[PDB]
Amino acid sequence: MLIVPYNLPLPGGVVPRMLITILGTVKPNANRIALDFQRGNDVAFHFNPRFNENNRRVIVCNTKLDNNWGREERQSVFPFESGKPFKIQVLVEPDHFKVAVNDAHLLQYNHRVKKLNEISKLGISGDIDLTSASYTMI
Ligand SMILES: CO[C@@H]1O[C@H](CO)[C@H](O)[C@H](OC(=O)c2ccc(C)cc2)[C@@H]1OC(=O)c1ccc(F)cc1[N+](=O)[O-]
Ligand SMILES: [Cl-]
Repeated sequence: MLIVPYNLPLPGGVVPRMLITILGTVKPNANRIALDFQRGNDVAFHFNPRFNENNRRVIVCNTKLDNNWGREERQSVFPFESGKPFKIQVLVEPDHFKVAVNDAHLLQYNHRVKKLNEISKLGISGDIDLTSASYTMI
């Protein structure tokens, strides 16, 4: 297993048609997972499955600019289960990140950070065993 938190460099940033694939297994009794697409210290796209927010499961997405979190986007569809292997695919498209989990479309997140070619790292953290993190141009 990869060491978590894990930093995957994204050389020259992201671009439409870049597909990022994360394979891992949720820990038993997980509380949270995060994918952070970073532009330096800014987080262009935070994808945050929360396993227990007031005894509900939700995905929170947001952007962090100059150390401040913005307006959350929430998705109640929650495909992750404690103990189970998952695949997250993040396809960069011209206006959004498009996320599929286990081959099913989950959500899209509109680009708030405009300089896609400066979003040069993906941080992967939280309550998983991380199997692999990779990208390809489709
Ligand atoms: C106001 O709270 C923040 O909201 C931000 C989004 O607007 C971020 O999600 C930030 O997340 C982390 O800092 C974070 C996320 C994942 C990891 C592995 C490490 C760090 C933080 O969330 C929690 O503290 C939070 C609040 C209530 C919750 F039930 C669950 C969470 N949470 O998952 O962090
Ligand atoms: Cl920008």
